[PDB]
Amino acid sequence: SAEERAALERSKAIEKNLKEDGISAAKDVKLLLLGADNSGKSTIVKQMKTTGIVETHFTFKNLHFRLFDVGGQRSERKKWIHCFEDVTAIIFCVDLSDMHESLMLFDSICNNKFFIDTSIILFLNKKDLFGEKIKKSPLTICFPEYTGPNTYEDAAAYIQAQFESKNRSPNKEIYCHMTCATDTNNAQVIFDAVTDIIIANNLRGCGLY
Amino acid sequence: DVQLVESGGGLVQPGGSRKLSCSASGFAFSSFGMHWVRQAPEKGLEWVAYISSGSGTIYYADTVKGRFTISRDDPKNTLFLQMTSLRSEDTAMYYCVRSIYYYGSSPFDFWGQGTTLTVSSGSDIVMTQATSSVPVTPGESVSISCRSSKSLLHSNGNTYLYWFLQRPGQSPQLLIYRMSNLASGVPDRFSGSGSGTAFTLTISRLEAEDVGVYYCMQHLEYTFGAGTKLEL
Amino acid sequence: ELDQLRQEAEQLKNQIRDARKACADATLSQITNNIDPVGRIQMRTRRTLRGHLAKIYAMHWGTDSRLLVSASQDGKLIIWDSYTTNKVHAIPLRSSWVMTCAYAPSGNYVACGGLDNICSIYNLKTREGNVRVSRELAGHTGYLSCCRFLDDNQIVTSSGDTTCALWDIETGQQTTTFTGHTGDVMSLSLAPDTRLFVSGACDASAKLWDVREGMCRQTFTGHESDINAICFFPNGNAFATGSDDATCRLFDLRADQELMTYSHDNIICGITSVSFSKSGRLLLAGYDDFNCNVWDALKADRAGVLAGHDNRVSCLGVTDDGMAVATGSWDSFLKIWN
Amino acid sequence: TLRVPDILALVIFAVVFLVGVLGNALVVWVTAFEAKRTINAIWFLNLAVADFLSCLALPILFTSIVQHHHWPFGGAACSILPSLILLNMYASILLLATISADRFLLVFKPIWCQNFRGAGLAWIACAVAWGLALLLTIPSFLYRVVREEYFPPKVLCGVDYSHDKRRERAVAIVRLVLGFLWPLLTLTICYTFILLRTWSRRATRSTKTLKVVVAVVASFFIFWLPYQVTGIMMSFLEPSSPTFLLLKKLDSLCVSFAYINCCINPIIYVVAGQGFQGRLRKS
Amino acid sequence: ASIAQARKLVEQLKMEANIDRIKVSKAAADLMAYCEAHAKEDPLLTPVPASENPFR
Amino acid sequence: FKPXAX
Repeated sequence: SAEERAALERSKAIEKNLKEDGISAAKDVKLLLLGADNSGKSTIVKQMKTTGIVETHFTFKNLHFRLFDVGGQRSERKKWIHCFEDVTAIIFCVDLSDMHESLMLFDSICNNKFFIDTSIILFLNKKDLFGEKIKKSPLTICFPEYTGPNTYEDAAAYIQAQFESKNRSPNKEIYCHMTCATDTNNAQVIFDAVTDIIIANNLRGCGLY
Repeated sequence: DVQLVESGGGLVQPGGSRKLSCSASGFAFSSFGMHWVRQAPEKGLEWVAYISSGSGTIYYADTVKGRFTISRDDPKNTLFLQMTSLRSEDTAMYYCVRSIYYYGSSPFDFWGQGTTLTVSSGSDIVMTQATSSVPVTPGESVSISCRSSKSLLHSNGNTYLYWFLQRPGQSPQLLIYRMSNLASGVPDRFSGSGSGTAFTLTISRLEAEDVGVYYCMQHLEYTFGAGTKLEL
Repeated sequence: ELDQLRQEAEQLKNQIRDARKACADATLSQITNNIDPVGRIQMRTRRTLRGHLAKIYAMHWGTDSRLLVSASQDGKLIIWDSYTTNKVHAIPLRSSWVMTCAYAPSGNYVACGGLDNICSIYNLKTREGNVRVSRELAGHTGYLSCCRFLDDNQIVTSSGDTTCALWDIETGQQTTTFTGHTGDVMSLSLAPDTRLFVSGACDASAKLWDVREGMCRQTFTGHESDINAICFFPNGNAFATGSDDATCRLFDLRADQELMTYSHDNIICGITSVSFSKSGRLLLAGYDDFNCNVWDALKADRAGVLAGHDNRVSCLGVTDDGMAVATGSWDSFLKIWN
Repeated sequence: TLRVPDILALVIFAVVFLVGVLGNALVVWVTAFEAKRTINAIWFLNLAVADFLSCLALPILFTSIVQHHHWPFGGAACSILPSLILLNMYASILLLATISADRFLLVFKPIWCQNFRGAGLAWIACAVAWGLALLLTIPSFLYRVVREEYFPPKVLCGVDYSHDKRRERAVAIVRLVLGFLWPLLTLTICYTFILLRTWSRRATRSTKTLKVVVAVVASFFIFWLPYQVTGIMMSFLEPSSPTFLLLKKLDSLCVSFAYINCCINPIIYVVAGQGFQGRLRKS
Repeated sequence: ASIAQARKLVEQLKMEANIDRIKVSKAAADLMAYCEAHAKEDPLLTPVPASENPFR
Repeated sequence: FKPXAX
């Protein structure tokens, strides 16, 4: 042909660069940070170290994490939540200072068609002030159906059971954990959950599932 | 500010060797081609070598094959030329040229300055220009024409003909590529047309800055013409 | 008081509805019975563009109808060569959450945008030999849903905060802002004369806007759910819409009412894209059931099917001379039909 | 007049030939369609290709057994032709063993397989598994001759160690030990550890893994034991003994039973594959 | 307050009500005339010759 | 002389 050989060479170089970038970009793991307002979404990423989307990252034991906080912009969630499918897991967090809007959001997220098989990690935040409130005020003002004592352990267990009762699909799993502003433990919990998830994915991909 | 700076000239005894280098700055050097057109002291232009992007394709002229070689170093933004066993016919001026090839590009757009190399005493497409000198006056219109041995038209519809302009004591410049497309910077007073094997160039409303020598070149397969000179 | 204004608004709505009902003497369905059908149409894929690797979202043809542009979640904006499958550029984006593309009519610029609330403009004719960012148009609050070039100096954008804007690329300031919608605007289309445009939002209403004065001239409210696609009729006097209701409708500008409904019992999936052919006889709609349908504009009957994709048909377009149609999808492949 | 085992061997040969040809062609096409962006496909590509090549050469044995040792191909074919299938069997066995090792390395150490795993390592492993059969095949190349009978017309092709008894003993022992003991131990250990680790957490627990593992291991063991146990005995034995004649009689049945594993191999991949019909449709 | 938006809506409705309308039959006839006039230059409604097809 | 396979 004509000097179109140089054009073909340029195309081949572009394709090689694209393949190299695609290969290099798949080693990271993506996580979606959802939750209600003033729940502590910023605290967990500050410990682990604005108008649109904000994306922080960190590495822990030879694994690179990329956390996305898509709760900063107010719009129809049904029009941009389908972009975040194929994410590894959700990091839904809840504060114990309230509140039923959080339960509604959990019920909506856990049963979406796009997120039908995505594992969810649940954080219960600020347990100390929850204990102070339960010592000062009963839980019946927030949960009239509650009938147990006003002590900390059974109240926390009842709240966790209420949150977990919204799951209907048995394929997915929910990892519950009460951090209570613990240092360097939430990262370990996330790491173990991610290891379990990636092992399950690797096992399913080979045909042994 | 695109810059192509050359160095490495001087006097070399017959049979020796000498290296010339091209130092570039102001643009992405790694995405461009590179040629080494040279001009005899009192003659026209001639093509020498070619190094691709990524250093994957090299061509050489028939009269300089084996004696010379070309290489590039993308990190340092430099191009080299190693010449061995110099003869008396290798005295000339060497130019550093630039070219990029994709759909819609304009190769041969920027030329270097030049280095003078002097040595002491010791099947192809031919393009011809029917005229060597044409009298002109300001405000008039002239016409240039050069012909080729075989047709320059490919099956894809593109015809590969180029026009260049060289002024007194200056490096040449691009005017027309593919016989119809105007370069980026040339005034509208110049326009080119042609068909098959007969090619013409017309210039209207001549000024005092249009004097010089005009060359016509083909790019169908891997030459320049003799060139005509306008006289004031 | 609010009661008097509510009564006045109700009276005005009743008056305009009565006038619109009076303006309808007949229907186009009983006028088109005298023309023959177009027969069966079967197109075959002549090309396949496989360079992307994640969920192509947008595409746009060039004015010469040979060059393309495409965006994906991979973070790459790549322009193609349709005739030889060659790749001529590959621009790396700052953010991978992109939803829009646009090709300048003069061919010198390319635009993009998405969840970052910013429209970026790129220069393709630099002297240095590489594509560089020219401007970053900021000011919108919600995500960007669509963008279109008027010329090399002014652009129009639709966002998810119920507003549209007219920008000045020379200075980066919003010349005019269009308000009046309730939900969030999803699509945008420009008239052939570049004097008016329409937009469709999630409150099931599409309205006509003038670019010189920011007034709204008409409102069309015939649909039942969110509007997903908008395109002008080739004449410049009509336009068609697509919605999540799995129906399409044809509207008239000078009669201000609805003309046809394009629906069938077997299709229960929403429309993602819409386009006309060169002569306006055929209407192409990209469906959610992994395939595209071709429908007569004057008879509302299906003429063919363009199946052959393995996921959603997110985007769809037709060349200027009308010799081909391109179909992007979530499977990361672009098909050229003919 | 053919004896009782011969007709059974003939019919088993025909059935395995047809079914293996069809299954191998289908698997080869489907896998070669998607060998670019999937690492797991190139593991089974080589297995399918080797099994197809091994199954393609059955009609030669068919014609050799239907008549009484008919060899109308000279010594040039007698020197080379058996080596192709004798290499394909060993390549398939080693590929199964390396697939088991790959699954083991996937279940354990899951982070090292995310940053430092690619197509180059798998290609190198497949190349090593393919090349390891050359060493086992070479003695067949170097010790194969043809003998002519001046008694009523017969032609014999076979192996002959004239005065290299210890060489024959050594090569038989090496081939047996390696090509049977090593892969079986690798598969059993790797699969036992994989099952033990998989059945310790709720998220990773499943039932299909147990069935696949037991099917693979049981099929391999049962369908490859008799061939080697008879071959080693007939190699050790003196050329003149009644039991040697009995082993020669049972050799065809043993080799057919060994061949049945070629049919067995791709059915597991087809049945336990996710969306095989869709993958076929895409191709 | 809530009266500004009501006044704006009333003014917009008044401006919208003053538009002019034509008959549906005339619009349908115009669309049909355009389609029948430009049907000759549509390479998708009719099969394209193999020789002149740019993607052949 | 061992006939057959091997």
